[PDB]
Formats: sequence, C-alpha cells, structure tokens
Amino acid sequence: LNIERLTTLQPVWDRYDTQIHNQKDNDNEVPVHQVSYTNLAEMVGEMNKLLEPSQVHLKFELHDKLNEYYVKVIEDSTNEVIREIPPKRWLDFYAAMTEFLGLFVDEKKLEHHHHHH
Repeated sequence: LNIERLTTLQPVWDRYDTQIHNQKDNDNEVPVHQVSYTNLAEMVGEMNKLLEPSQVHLKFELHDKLNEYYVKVIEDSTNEVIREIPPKRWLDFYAAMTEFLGLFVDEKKLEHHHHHH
C-alpha cells in the first residue's frame, strides 16, 4: 500500500480498543517483554520513523510519574496529547499499529528485528 497518503489511525484505535477492553488469554507470538526504561526508547524509536513519511505526524513523549513511565501521543497538528499509553500496554499498541503500518510499508525495508520467538 501507500503510507505517504495515510492520515488516520482509526483502524488502529479500532483494534486497540477492541484488545484493551476485551483482553484475552492466548499466545499468538505477541511481543512479550519486560518493559524496562531502555525498552521504551527501543520501540518508540522505530515507531516514530514509521510515521514520519506520512501525514500521521505523531510525536511520542516519554513521561515518568511516581512509579511508571508512559508514552503520551502528541498530535502535531493540535500540539496536545490525544492518547496516553502506559508501558504495560505499550507492547499491544506496538503490535496493533505495526500490523497496520507494516501493511503500508515495504515488509522488507522494515528491518525491525525483535528476536524473541
């Protein structure tokens, strides 16, 4: 597909809110990792460089609070946080949007190899 004309994350929210709200007990080779502070930057890094060549200019911010450190999604067009994802749900969001974005991007140039299978 073509991501250069992609502006929306509706299909992502569709999936994400289906998942988060209807949580299951099943393994489908879903990325399961202990989300350490280093792990945030890892997924956030590749996440940004996937959306930059599109209209979906989301600016992901890492902000720590009390015991947690979550990634808040700031929409560049409005300069406000439209979505806040805690680290313990970031893995699902990561997959949710990766399936979506990887349908647009050339599933060869992605070279984002998280070796845990």
